[PDB]
Amino acid sequence: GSYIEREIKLRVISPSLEEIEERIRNNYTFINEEHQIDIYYNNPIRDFRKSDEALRLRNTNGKVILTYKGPKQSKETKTREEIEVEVSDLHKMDLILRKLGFIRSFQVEKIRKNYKYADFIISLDSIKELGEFIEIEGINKTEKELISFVDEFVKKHQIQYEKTIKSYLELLVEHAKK
Amino acid sequence: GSYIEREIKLRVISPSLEEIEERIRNNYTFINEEHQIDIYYNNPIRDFRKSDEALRLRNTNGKVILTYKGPKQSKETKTREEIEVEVSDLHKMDLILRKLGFIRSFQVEKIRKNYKYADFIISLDSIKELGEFIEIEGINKTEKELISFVDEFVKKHQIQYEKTIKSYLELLVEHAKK
Ligand SMILES: [Ca+2]
Ligand SMILES: [Ca+2]
Ligand SMILES: [Ca+2]
Ligand SMILES: [Ca+2]
Repeated sequence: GSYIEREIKLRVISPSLEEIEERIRNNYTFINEEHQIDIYYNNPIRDFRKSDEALRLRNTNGKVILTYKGPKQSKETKTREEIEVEVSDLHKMDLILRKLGFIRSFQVEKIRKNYKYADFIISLDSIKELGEFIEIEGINKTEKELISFVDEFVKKHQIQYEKTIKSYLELLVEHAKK
Repeated sequence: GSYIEREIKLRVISPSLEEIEERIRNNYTFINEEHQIDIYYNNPIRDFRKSDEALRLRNTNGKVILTYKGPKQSKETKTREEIEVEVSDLHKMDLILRKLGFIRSFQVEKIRKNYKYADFIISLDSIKELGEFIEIEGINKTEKELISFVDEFVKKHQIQYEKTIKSYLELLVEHAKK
């Protein structure tokens, strides 16, 4: 019951996400907008920052999702095992995790606008306190195919960018101490 | 987001649960029958058998429930903090727990027939490998009120019984090594 999430994450340098949305509006199909508030957790005895694991409880437009992510499997894209379940109650799931000994680590909040283009999901991310990013995830795609599509995507829409395989959680920590 | 579960558990000596069901049929309202398969988990570093805690993943008529239970708060009834969430997928939740380091401990399986009588829930339990039990749980009830109702219940229906505050998990372990 596991799945490999493969995506590329771009920090947007120019233009604004609003202007990018205008550029893709006509050829990409809008899916939905998600307001996502994420709580991350650590295990006191198994520093997830050493094993490169993550446990997250997400509220996305009121839907509550518990996610495990495993260590990164690539240096060219952000590739990780991901296991997710929907749960009925966020407060109670958080209570269970804390009763089991997990400790709340950090919180990430964003507005995400999802677009679809031929088995690719393009997410325009406005991250509280971090700024503007784009993620592209592949549906039954090889790493090569994803990398090639992203190169075509940024070129077609004249986006200036920096790629990274750091998570938003990791980028948030870097940003705080600066 | 916590709740105090208070119940009394009876091991039935006589008559059979089938005969007991006949005796209560006319004055107690049938709610439903549940086929419940439970997986229990332990934390390798926090022996739940020492802290008197439990983590359980239940499949009850196909509904999947993750439950935490805290230490017993009474010697006269089985009284414990309980926190529960419904989850979308049992295999994936079990995988998440195992990825986090939890280990599957034991499994309990039963058929449970639930009846209602004036804010009391009477559960007739046929436990695989353990035998026949009755649980009575109180809705906004004091311990005194629950104890008194159970005394009236066993007397009214001529049940021979033994009370216990051991869990089914604990009773299963005792039964195995005999
Ligand atoms: Ca992502
Ligand atoms: Ca993703
Ligand atoms: Ca019980
Ligand atoms: Ca109960």
